[PDB]
Amino acid sequence: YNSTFFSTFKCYGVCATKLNDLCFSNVYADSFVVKGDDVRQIAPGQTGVI
Amino acid sequence: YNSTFFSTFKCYGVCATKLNDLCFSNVYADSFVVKGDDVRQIAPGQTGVI
Ligand SMILES: CCCCC/C=C\C/C=C\CCCCCCCC(=O)O
Ligand SMILES: CCCCC/C=C\C/C=C\CCCCCCCC(=O)O
Ligand SMILES: *[C@@H]1O[C@H](CO)[C@@H](O)[C@H](O)[C@H]1NC(C)=O
Ligand SMILES: *[C@@H]1O[C@H](CO)[C@@H](O)[C@H](O)[C@H]1NC(C)=O
Repeated sequence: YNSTFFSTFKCYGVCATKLNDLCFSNVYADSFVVKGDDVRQIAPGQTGVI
Repeated sequence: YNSTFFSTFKCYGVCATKLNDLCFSNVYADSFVVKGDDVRQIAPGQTGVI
């Protein structure tokens, strides 16, 4: 909360206000770099080049 | 996919992933120019000058 600030943060299947009260089973992190217009394509139902 | 890139692309009444599987009846294209803050008003159920 003092260092890193996110322009997009969106959660699917779970309320964002309850992430502090849960425990998670199989956690994986995928990393990549896109341009600014292509961030809207990282979503469950989407079309486009990405 | 090599030339034109869209800042917004949103579809209503259909999932975007199925546009390659369908065939469309009465296609019309409406063209105009707005400013950056007025793009959010091209949606059903909006208020604003546009
Ligand atoms: C020029 C008129 C085309 C009429 C097509 C009619 C129905 C098909 C609907 C949508 C597909 C074409 C729209 C462009 C979508 C760009 C997708 C992308 O690149 O991210
Ligand atoms: C200080 C006045 C308080 C008014 C609140 C009273 C009722 C609320 C109903 C509508 C408020 C709309 C606020 C302006 C919206 C601008 C719409 C636009 O142009 O895109
Ligand atoms: C948060 O960042 C500032 C930046 O210098 C730092 O001084 C502060 O100690 C940090 N907070 C904590 C709890 O470490
Ligand atoms: C896409 O655009 C580039 C731009 O130089 C071009 O070289 C390439 O041939 C285009 N793709 C196709 C399939 O024509």
